[PDB]
Amino acid sequence: AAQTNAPWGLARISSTSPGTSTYYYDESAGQGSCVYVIDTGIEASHPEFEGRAQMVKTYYYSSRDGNGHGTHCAGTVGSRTYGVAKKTQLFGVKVLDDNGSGQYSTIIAGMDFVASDKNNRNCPKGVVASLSLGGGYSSSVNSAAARLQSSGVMVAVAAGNNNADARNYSPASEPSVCTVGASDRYDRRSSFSNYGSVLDIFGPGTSILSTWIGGSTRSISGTSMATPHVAGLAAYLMTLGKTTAASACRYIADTANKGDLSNIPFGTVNLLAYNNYQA
Repeated sequence: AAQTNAPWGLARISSTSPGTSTYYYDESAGQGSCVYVIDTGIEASHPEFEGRAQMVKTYYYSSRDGNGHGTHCAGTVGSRTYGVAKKTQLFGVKVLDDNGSGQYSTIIAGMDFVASDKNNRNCPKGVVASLSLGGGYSSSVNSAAARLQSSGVMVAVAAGNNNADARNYSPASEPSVCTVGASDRYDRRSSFSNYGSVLDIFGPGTSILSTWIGGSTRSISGTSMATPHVAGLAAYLMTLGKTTAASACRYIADTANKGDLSNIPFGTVNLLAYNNYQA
């Protein structure tokens, strides 16, 4: 299939070159996969989710996304217009309050929740978790992300927006998950994007159009926005039987557009998420 006038990030992950506007993707579209969005929640009532989004857990007084961040990332994973995997199931896990902040303990609990909650769900093509969050290095947060991955979930996490090595940040520094840096529409590393050897892949992260609360849309920049691209791509590639949860990150790295990005510091992978779709 094709989506004309797609957000540049969707077009980018289906092309070998920047600057296009069409998103090319197999029509399966992540159908049968599930993506937990671990964030400020999801406004499941947004028409862009077409009833494929639902809240499954909150760690605050309300399940509703009073911030937008989570609804925005869920949109990039699998919304109709702004989503990589347009038929995937979205599950909201609200670990950040409406100010977007959340204790390390809360974020760890949310990751443990997903590891077991997935056994209650029907995701015959596999499970993905998208974690557009992070803070300073925490062994315990890292361990939680690793547990989620080993439990059978493809974990994608943001490298962080500090323009520094992601090794000093969690869960970005967990080696076993898929740490995602951000690029802009001109195939530059995003100005804010963390880097380092722990990074596994880059995704579109600068000025990313997606859903927003109040049934709205806006553009936001952040490695938090590159992460759902890769999570969506993983769900997409899993539905296609190209890869599994345990191998998706390395599969995406293997099939990525190589050496296209600029300002990638020595020691950081020069890899941009690419769905390799052929009509």
